[PDB]
Amino acid sequence: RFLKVKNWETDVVLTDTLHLKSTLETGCTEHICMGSIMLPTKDQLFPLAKEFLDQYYSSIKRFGSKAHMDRLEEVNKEIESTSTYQLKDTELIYGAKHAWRNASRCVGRIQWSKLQVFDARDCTTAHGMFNYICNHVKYATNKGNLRSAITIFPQRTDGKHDFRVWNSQLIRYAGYKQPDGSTLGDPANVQFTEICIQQGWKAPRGRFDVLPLLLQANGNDPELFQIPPELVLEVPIRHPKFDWFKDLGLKWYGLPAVSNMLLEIGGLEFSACPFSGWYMGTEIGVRDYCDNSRYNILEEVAKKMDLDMRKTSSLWKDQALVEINIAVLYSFQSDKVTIVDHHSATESFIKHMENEYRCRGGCPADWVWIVPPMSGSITPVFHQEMLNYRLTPSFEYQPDPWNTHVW
Amino acid sequence: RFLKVKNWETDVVLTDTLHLKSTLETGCTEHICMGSIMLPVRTKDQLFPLAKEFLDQYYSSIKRFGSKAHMDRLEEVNKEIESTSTYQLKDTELIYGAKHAWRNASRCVGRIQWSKLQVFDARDCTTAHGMFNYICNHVKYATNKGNLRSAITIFPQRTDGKHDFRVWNSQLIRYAGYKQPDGSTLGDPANVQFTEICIQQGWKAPRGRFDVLPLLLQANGNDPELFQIPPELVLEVPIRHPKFDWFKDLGLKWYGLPAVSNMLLEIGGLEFSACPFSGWYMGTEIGVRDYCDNSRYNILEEVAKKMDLDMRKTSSLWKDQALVEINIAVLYSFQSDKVTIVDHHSATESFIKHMENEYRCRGGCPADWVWIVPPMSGSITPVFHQEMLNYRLTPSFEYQPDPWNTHVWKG
Ligand code: HEM
Ligand code: HEM
Ligand SMILES: Cc1cc(N)nc(CCc2cncc(CCc3cc(C)cc(N)n3)c2)c1
Ligand SMILES: Cc1cc(N)nc(CCc2cncc(CCc3cc(C)cc(N)n3)c2)c1
Ligand SMILES: Cc1cc(N)nc(CCc2cncc(CCc3cc(C)cc(N)n3)c2)c1
Ligand SMILES: Cc1cc(N)nc(CCc2cncc(CCc3cc(C)cc(N)n3)c2)c1
Ligand SMILES: [Cl-]
Ligand SMILES: [Cl-]
Ligand SMILES: [Zn+2]
Ligand SMILES: [Zn+2]
Ligand SMILES: [Zn+2]
Repeated sequence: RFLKVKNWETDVVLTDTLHLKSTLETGCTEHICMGSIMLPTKDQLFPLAKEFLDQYYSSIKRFGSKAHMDRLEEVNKEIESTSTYQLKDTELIYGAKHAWRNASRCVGRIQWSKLQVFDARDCTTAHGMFNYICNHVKYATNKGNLRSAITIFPQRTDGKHDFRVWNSQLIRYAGYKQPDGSTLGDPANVQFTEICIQQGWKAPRGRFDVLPLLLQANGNDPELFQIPPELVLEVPIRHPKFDWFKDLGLKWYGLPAVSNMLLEIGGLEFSACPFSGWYMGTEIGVRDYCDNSRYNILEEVAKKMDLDMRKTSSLWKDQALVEINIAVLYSFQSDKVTIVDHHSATESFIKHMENEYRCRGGCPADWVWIVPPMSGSITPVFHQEMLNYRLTPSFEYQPDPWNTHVW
Repeated sequence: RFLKVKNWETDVVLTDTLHLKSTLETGCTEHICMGSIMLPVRTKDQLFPLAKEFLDQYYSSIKRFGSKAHMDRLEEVNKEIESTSTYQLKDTELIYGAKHAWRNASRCVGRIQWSKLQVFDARDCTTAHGMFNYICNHVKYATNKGNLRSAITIFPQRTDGKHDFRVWNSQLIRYAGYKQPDGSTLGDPANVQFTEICIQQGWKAPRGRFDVLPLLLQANGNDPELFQIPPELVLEVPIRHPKFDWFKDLGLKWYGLPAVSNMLLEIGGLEFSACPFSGWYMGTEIGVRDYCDNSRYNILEEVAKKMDLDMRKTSSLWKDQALVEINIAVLYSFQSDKVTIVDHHSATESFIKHMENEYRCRGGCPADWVWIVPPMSGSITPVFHQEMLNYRLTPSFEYQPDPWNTHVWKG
């Protein structure tokens, strides 16, 4: 089963064979495409473990070897006895790197093999989780020279003793509903902020308040911890040409760190596995600042620019959007904090995709997420056909724990 | 059976039931999504079910389902197919069918307009000369001195597949492209292959940057024939910028009338291989796609040079800055010349209102996010955070391969 993908700018055609190794289901059918939908026992466990160990032993050119058979033997016995198994450190590192390699929504995967993996499987308490996370934040931040990292807490057992980070990202800003009816801070985080306050957090009640961590160890009720302020690197936003831009009082944090996803390796499930990289500029300047449901700053910026806001066809929104994104990139670069613009990032992804087709037989990719949220067609991913399918090991979305947890 | 779609900016949730009427396949499976793949004679047996499905839909839309007239029409079509292997649509059914192919076109952001379509019935056409006259009349009507009106012209349907009507042009109005011995291209690189065919057939090429191509028209399966659209029927707009006086000296212009001529219209199992249709432009089609695609006019560098932007590093966003100014110029120029055009903000806002109305009155609105989201400033338009469901309803417009690959040359 050879599927062709074409690039419409270059006419280059690539052949995908990797999709034949896909296992999980997409949500699409022959009758309906759901490509734009955001959320589309012992017996079960051994085939999953075997599938993974086969791929691992193949990667180190030891497939069918004594060491391969012996390990498969070992894992089988462990599952039959304990209803589960433990990954070797080599297997854990390989699995985490491949989960990133397989993440079809990630434009940054050229970097996949350079991931620092912190093994936190010996963690037993919420205070232990906090220490691990602080060390991750410090290592990853590296005074502005950011380094990709993942920290992996103990795997799910019976499902009643899950480790979870309640926060969606390790560093994010609070949001507060006002008597005015408006929102102060980040509207994305109003609900989580309320939970934090209810659990005892003393909120500063400002526009950019770094949220505390709510950490759940061993299925216990989550506990609150504040990340040491001096470990949270932030960048004030200014513009190279517009002196007034600084007076908007905008800032953002340097470290993008996802903490709400589930890492599946060899059928084992790691429900707390925070990971971090560095930002693409549009993530801050387009998504976080300009989404209507977020800080929604387009109107204020346009006003300061003296643009004709009376008609849409003046393209005042597009003009202000460009300037905000110029300011984001300028500010991070001036403060020596790693950032990538959308042109550079997409160029790198195409090179990565070409590498993956030649060395691996394909690269699953979700065009809806890969194409940047501004200036899509002038980047080299827009005219690139992509095939989206699910490979394991993988990162999977999991719902907010406050919808499931029983106190 | 219900599917839900969510808008991630507004939290508005809609419910689709219309997908139940979908027939044809998407290209996707349970194991693979092909959502970003651009390209993912019937027998008596298969035709009557297709005819019946269409006629049932038509008579339902006029509130005459199950009426004597409905039953009589089914009988009449049944007997026509069994006797002649095909059938003819009534004028009313043709109009309904063409409007619905547009309503159903999942890649079209302009569908709020679907019920306002002028249908020109050209099923009595027999020759390429006849096709040319119908096409000129379509261009003149649709252009309407700048007050653009949507229109479609429908030529005779397929019979045995050996007698097809085809417009060989991909669009009625488009510019020539010429590859030079040094490997550079003059004009529009999208049209080099078609231009060579025109020259080979006898066109005398001006060899400039914006030469309107001749029509190459195939009637009744015969070899195609060349015709020049009268220049006075081809409305064009020189591109200038409201603040930058040097913009005009880039020498840019574009034509006012976007008119697709290469698609197949399917109505009730019948196939109309020549059915040119036209509307009016969304600004980004010209300013982003036609001007800025690397494989097209590719003007970004030249514009950025004249703006004196910092072009040493991509992080200055020089390309983004130049792109906005080009698109401002396109909208300004069309508006100044009183030629209908819509900006991407207005167009997407109207589409979302159309979509919500369709969910309420029809139970759905199939839409292809990849094409619906504009090629610049996507996330600041209301379509970006809208979940969509893509599925195929008939009547429909389908892509067909370029006829120069398939045509049997008679001589
Ligand atoms: C090294 C720099 C990195 C860059 C520039 C980057 C870039 C991005 C971007 C731009 C997105 C989508 C955000 C949006 O569309 O608004 C994304 C998503 C994602 N990335 Fe990366 N990435 C990086 C590192 C990582 C790392 C280290 C991992 C895991 C080890 C990872 C895994 C993921 C996953 C799982 C998603 C989807 C997240 C979700 O579903 O919410 N990426 N990436
Ligand atoms: C009236 C104003 C109209 C506007 C503003 C408009 C807008 C557009 C746009 C922007 C595209 C996609 C182009 C791109 O992604 O670069 C498109 C595609 C399309 N539209 Fe419309 N449209 C209009 C009228 C029409 C009419 C009259 C019809 C047919 C009766 C039609 C049927 C289609 C079809 C079939 C496609 C897909 C074409 C393909 O696959 O090549 N549209 N429309
Ligand atoms: C409903 C829903 C589903 C889903 N799968 N993801 C989300 C969150 C999407 C999301 C929002 N902001 C931020 C991110 C993280 C993206 C990200 C992650 C990393 C590691 C690096 C980098 N530069 N960027 C992801 C929401
Ligand atoms: C839980 C939740 C609720 C809510 N109302 N919104 C969100 C954020 C939704 C969201 C908005 N913009 C951007 C993203 C990132 C993912 C993303 C999505 C799409 C469609 C394109 C693209 N390039 N990237 C996510 C999350
Ligand atoms: C390989 C391929 C497949 C496919 N389905 N379409 C194409 C052509 C895409 C395409 C390119 N330029 C222009 C259009 C026309 C879109 C269009 C059509 C109409 C009627 C009005 C309007 N404003 N815009 C379509 C190519
Ligand atoms: C026959 C043919 C060959 C070729 N190399 N390119 C083309 C045009 C491909 C093309 C390029 N940009 C734009 C389009 C329009 C359709 C389109 C495609 C996508 C991916 C997004 C979007 N918003 N709209 C089509 C056609
Ligand atoms: Cl966004
Ligand atoms: Cl484009
Ligand atoms: Zn799909
Ligand atoms: Zn967004
Ligand atoms: Zn393009």
